[PDB]
Amino acid sequence: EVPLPQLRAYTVDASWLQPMAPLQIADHTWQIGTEDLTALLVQTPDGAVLLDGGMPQMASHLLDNMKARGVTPRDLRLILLSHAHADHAGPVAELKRRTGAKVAANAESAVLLARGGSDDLHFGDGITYPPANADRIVMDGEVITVGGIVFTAHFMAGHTPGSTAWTWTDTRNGKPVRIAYADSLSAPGYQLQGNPRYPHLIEDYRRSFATVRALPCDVLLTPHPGASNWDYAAGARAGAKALTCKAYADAAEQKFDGQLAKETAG
Amino acid sequence: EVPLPQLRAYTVDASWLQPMAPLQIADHTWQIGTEDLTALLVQTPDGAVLLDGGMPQMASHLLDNMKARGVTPRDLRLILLSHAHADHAGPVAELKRRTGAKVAANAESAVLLARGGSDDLHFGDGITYPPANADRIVMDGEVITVGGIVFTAHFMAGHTPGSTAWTWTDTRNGKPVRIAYADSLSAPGYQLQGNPRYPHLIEDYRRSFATVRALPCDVLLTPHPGASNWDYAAGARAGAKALTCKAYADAAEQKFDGQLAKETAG
Amino acid sequence: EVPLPQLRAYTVDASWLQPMAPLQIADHTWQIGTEDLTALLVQTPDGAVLLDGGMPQMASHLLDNMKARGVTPRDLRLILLSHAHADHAGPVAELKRRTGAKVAANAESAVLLARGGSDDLHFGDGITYPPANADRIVMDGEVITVGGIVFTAHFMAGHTPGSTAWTWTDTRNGKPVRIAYADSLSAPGYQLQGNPRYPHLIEDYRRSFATVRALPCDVLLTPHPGASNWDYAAGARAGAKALTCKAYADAAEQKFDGQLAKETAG
Amino acid sequence: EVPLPQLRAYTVDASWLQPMAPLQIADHTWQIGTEDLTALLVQTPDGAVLLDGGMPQMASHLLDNMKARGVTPRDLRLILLSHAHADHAGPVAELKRRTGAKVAANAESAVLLARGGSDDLHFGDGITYPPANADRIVMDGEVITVGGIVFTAHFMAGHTPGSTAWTWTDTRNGKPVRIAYADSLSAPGYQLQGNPRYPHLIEDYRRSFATVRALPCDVLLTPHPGASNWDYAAGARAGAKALTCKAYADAAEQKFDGQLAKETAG
Ligand SMILES: CC(=N)N1CC[C@H](S[C@H]2C[C@H]([C@H](C(=O)O)[C@@H](C)O)N=C2C(=O)O)C1
Ligand SMILES: CC(=N)N1CC[C@H](S[C@H]2C[C@H]([C@H](C(=O)O)[C@@H](C)O)N=C2C(=O)O)C1
Ligand SMILES: CC(=N)N1CC[C@H](S[C@H]2C[C@H]([C@H](C(=O)O)[C@@H](C)O)N=C2C(=O)O)C1
Ligand SMILES: CC(=N)N1CC[C@H](S[C@H]2C[C@H]([C@H](C(=O)O)[C@@H](C)O)N=C2C(=O)O)C1
Ligand code: NA
Ligand code: NA
Ligand code: NA
Ligand code: NA
Ligand SMILES: [Zn+2]
Ligand SMILES: [Zn+2]
Ligand SMILES: [Zn+2]
Ligand SMILES: [Zn+2]
Ligand SMILES: [Zn+2]
Ligand SMILES: [Zn+2]
Ligand SMILES: [Zn+2]
Ligand SMILES: [Zn+2]
Repeated sequence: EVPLPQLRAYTVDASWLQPMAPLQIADHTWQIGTEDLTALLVQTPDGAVLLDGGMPQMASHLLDNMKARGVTPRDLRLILLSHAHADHAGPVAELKRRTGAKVAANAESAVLLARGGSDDLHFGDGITYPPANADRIVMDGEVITVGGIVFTAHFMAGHTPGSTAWTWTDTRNGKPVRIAYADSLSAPGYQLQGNPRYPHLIEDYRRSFATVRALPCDVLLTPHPGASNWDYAAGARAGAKALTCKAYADAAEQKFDGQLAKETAG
Repeated sequence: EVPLPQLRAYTVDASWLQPMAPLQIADHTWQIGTEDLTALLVQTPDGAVLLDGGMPQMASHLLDNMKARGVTPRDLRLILLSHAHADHAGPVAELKRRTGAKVAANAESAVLLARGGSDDLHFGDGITYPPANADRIVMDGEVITVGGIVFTAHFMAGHTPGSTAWTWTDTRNGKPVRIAYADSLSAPGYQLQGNPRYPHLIEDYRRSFATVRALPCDVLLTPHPGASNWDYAAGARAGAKALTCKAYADAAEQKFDGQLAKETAG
Repeated sequence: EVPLPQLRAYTVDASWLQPMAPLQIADHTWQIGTEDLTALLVQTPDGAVLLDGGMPQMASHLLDNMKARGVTPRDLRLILLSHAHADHAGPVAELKRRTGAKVAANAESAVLLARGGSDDLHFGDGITYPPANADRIVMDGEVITVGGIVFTAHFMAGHTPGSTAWTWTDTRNGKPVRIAYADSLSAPGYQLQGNPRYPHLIEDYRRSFATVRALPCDVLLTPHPGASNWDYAAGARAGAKALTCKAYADAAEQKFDGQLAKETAG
Repeated sequence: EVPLPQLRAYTVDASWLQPMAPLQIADHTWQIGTEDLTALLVQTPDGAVLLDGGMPQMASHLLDNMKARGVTPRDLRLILLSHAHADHAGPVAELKRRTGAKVAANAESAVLLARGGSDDLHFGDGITYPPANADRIVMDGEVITVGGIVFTAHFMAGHTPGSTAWTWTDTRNGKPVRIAYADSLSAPGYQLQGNPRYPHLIEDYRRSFATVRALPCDVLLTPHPGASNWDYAAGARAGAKALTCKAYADAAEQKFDGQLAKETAG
C-alpha cells in the first residue's frame, strides 16, 4: 500500500548553478550570476542595483561577487526583477534580509513574489521559493533613477502576467550603450488557448513580441542568456553572437506560433 | 506659532451615506447600499455575492439589508470590487471579519486594497480605509461562478490601475438580462499627461472607453449611480433613465477630452 | 569544478504520508490525516473546523476524508493550527483556495505562516511551504465558537514562538470529554542556550511544560501522534495507550533537560 | 431623516503636532519629533536609527530634522517602534517610501502595523494610519546592532500586545548613559477585566510593570514625554525632572490599580 508522494524539489541543469566571476557588460553593468542564469549588477556613485538574482541558493554567491566589485551589503539599494519565478527571483527574500536593498516591481510581480511563486497560473505549487514583499509598485513606463542611471519599465506580460523588460543607458568606449534586459518570452508547458486562469494569454504574448521588437536596444540581455545567444563562459566573446531585440522577438513569435499549432493538434 | 495640521477625514455628501432599503434590479440582483453609492447583492441557491460595499461606515447597514434579503453572514461567499477606493471598498475588511466572504480581485486592486488605499497614485494618503487581503487574484476575462451565476471580469484601467467591470446574466419577467456593473471612468483632479506615477494613463483610459462601449449590456449600473443616470430613490422608475454602456462610455470620453484640453491650458 | 547544490526537498518518513480513513475520537471529532500526522476534523451543526492539515501534499486527501464525513468544501469554516511548520500547516494555503475556510492564529504563527515557514528561527529556509494569510488573530486564552463548540487557545511557545494548544469539550457515551490538542514540545536540532534569534527560549519552554501539565485534559492528542502514544493504525485501541497531558509534559521536560546537558557538553 | 455619520479623523492636542528643533539627549541621541510626541534619532558612523515617528503627518518634519542633523534619507537605516498606534508609528509607511529605512518589530507589532492600526483590540477602526510592513521580526531580548550601538528589545505587553521597551548605551560627558525608551503603560478606556479580545490583559500589564522597573535605566524616555516627566520645550532642563524607570513603573501600576477598582464599581 501506497503513501502520498514526497515533495519534489525544483532541480535545474548544473550550468544554471555554476558560479562565475563578474563579467563586464558595460562601464557600470556586470553579470554576477551563474553561467546560465543572469543576475545584473549596475554600480552607481549612489549605490548599486541588482536586476534578478537567479535561483534561491545563489544569494551568498551574489554577495561574494558584489563584494568583489566593491559593493557592500549596505550599498545595494534596489532589486528589480524580470519576473517572479524561482529561477530568477529565488534569492530576493534573503537578499533583502542581508542587504539594504528594497524591491521595486509591478503589481502582478509583487503579488506572485509575495506568495513565493505558489499558486502559479501554470505550474501550481511545483516551483516555489521564499516569499518577499515589494517596497515600491511600478507602473508601465515608470522610471526609477539610482545615482543618475535611469531604469525604465516596459511591461511584456505573457511568460508571467508581470513580466517586465528593464532598459537603461550605460557607456562603453566613451559612447552610450542602450541596454535592454528583456524578459523571457517562452511558454513552457503552458496551455495557451482557452486557459481559464489566463484568458487573454495569446493577445498578451503578441503585444509583448511587439513591445520587445521596439525597445531601445543596442545590447539585449535575457534572464536565460541562451535565449539571446549570450555565452557567459566565452569571456571576451560572451556577447559577440547576441541577438538584437528584433531577432529575439521574431524567434520567440515563431516558436509561439509553432506551439499554438501543436496545441491545436494535440 | 504653528502646529502641523490635524488629519482630515474623508467626508462625503450626505446622500452618499443615506441608508436605503433593498431595491430590486433583477430576479436575483439588489441594490443594498445607500442612495448615492452602489452595493450590489446577487443571491444564488449556493450563497450570495456582494459587488462593492461603499464607504467604511456602511458595513452594518449592508449586513442589515442582507438579513432583510434572507442572507446571513455565513451565506455571503464572495466580495467583488469595481475598484479599491474608500468610497467603494471602504467596509471590505470589516465585512470579511463578520461574514464568510472571501475577496476576489485583480492584482492591481489587491495591492491597493492591501494598503488601505494609501499611497494612491493621485490622492496620496488623503483617502484611506482599513486594509484587506484578497483571497483570489483574477485575470482579465476570468470568470467566477457562484450558485450558477457567472461573473466575468473586464479590466478597464484608468480611474485606478485595477478598475474592473463585472458582468453577469440574470433574469427578469422570464427573460435574460445582461447586467454590466461598469467601473468609474472619471479622473477627479488627476494629472493626465506626463504623470510619472502613471505614464500610460491616457492610453489606458482610451482603451477602457472602448471596453465599456462593447460590454454585454442590457442594463448598466455604476459605482456612483448618477454616472449612469440611475436614481436609487425613484422607486419603480429608479432605472428608467439609465444610460446604455455606449452612452456612458461616450459621455466619459467627451468629459475626458475636455479635461485634457483644460489641463493643456492650465 | 563545482556547481552550487540543488535545492533539497523536505522529505519525511513514509508513514507520515500514508493516508488513513477517518478515525473517530469523540462524537464530533475525527482524525482525518495520515497514519503519523494529525489533522483533526470537528463537525458542528454550523460547519466544520480543521485543526492542522499535515504536509503540503495532503490537501486532496483531507478533502476526500471531509467528503466521506459529509463535509463539503463550503462547510469547512475554520482552520486552526498547532504551529506553522511545513509538516502541520503545509496544505493551509491550498485548503483556503479550495474551501470556505478562514484561518485563525496568534500573531507569531500568522507571521510564520505568511512567509511559508521561510526564515525559520532554527531551520532557515530548509523547510518551507506555500504561504497563507490569517483571517483572525487570536490572543492567549481567547475563545472561538463554531456551531456551539468552544475552542480555547493556550499559548505554549517553544517549538515555535507561536506554538498553541487548542482545547474543547466534546461528548462520548453521553459524557463530556475535555480534548486537549497540545502542540509539540520538541526542540529538534535547536540551539537552546544563548540563541540570538530566541534569547528566552529556555524560559518559554519551561513555562510551556507547566501550561501543558495544567490543561483540561480527559484526552490528549498531539501533532505527531507518537508524542502522546497514539497509534492511529491500531483501530479500536488507537488511543488506549495515550499519555495524560501531565505525563506528556513531564516526558518532554526530561528530554529537554537531557538536551540541555548534552548541548553544554557538546 | 438621517445619514450615517461622517468618518471622524483622529485629532490630537496641538502640542502633539507642534514641531521642535532637535534636542540632544546624549552624544548620539536626539529628540526630533514634536513638543509632546517622542521620535528619537540615534546617529552612528554606519547610519541612523529612528525610534518612533509620532503622528502620520510628521514625516516631512522628521526628515527636515534628520537633514539638520546631517542624516540624509539614504542614511536612515532602521526604524524601531515602541508600539504600533497612529500617534507613534503614524508616518512609518511614508518614511519607508522616502528613505532607506527598514522596520524591525515583534510579531504583534508587525501584525498591527500591517493593518494600519485597524481592528485594534480596544479602539476598533477609530485610530488608523497607513499600513507598513516589517522587514525583520524580533524576539524578546533580541539585539540589533547599528554602527556599534546595541539596541535590546524588552517586551512589555499591555498597552498593545506588541508594546516594547528599547534600551541602548550612549555616552555623555565621557561616561556611559544607559538609555531606556520604555513604552506606554496606560490603558485608555480599556476594558481590563474579562476582555474577550485580551483575556490575560491584567497579567500582562503586571509583568510589564516589573519589566520596566528592572530595565537598565540611567535615563528614561517615553513615547508621550509627559509620562516620564520630560518637558521637551524646557531646553537645558527638558530632562531635569524625568522619572526613574522604577518611579514610572510604580506610578503606572498605581494608576492601573485605580482603574481596576473603578471598572469594578462602574
Ligand atoms: C534553451 C534556453 N535558453 N532555455 C530552455 C529552458 C529555459 S525556457 C523557460 C523554462 C525555464 C524554467 C524551468 O524549466 O526550470 C521554468 C520554471 O520557467 N525558464 C524559462 C524562461 O523562459 O524563463 C531557457
Ligand atoms: C456627478 C457624479 N455622478 N459624481 C461626482 C463625484 C463622483 S466622480 C469621482 C469622485 C469620487 C471620490 C470623491 O470625490 O469623494 C474620489 C475619491 O474618487 N468618486 C469618483 C468616481 O468616479 O468613483 C460621482
Ligand atoms: C518520535 C516522534 N514522535 N517524533 C520524532 C520526529 C517528530 S519530533 C519534531 C521533528 C519533526 C520535523 C521533522 O523532523 O521533519 C521538524 C521540521 O520539526 N516535527 C517535530 C515536532 O515535534 O513537531 C515526532
Ligand atoms: C498625560 C499624559 N502624559 N498623556 C495623556 C494622553 C496620553 S496616554 C494614552 C492615550 C494616547 C492616545 C490618544 O488618546 O490619542 C491613544 C490612542 O492611545 N496615547 C496613550 C499612550 O499612553 O500612548 C499621554
Ligand atoms: Na508604491
Ligand atoms: Na489567486
Ligand atoms: Na484579528
Ligand atoms: Na525576521
Ligand atoms: Zn519563468
Ligand atoms: Zn526561467
Ligand atoms: Zn474611485
Ligand atoms: Zn468614487
Ligand atoms: Zn514543527
Ligand atoms: Zn513536526
Ligand atoms: Zn498607544
Ligand atoms: Zn499614545
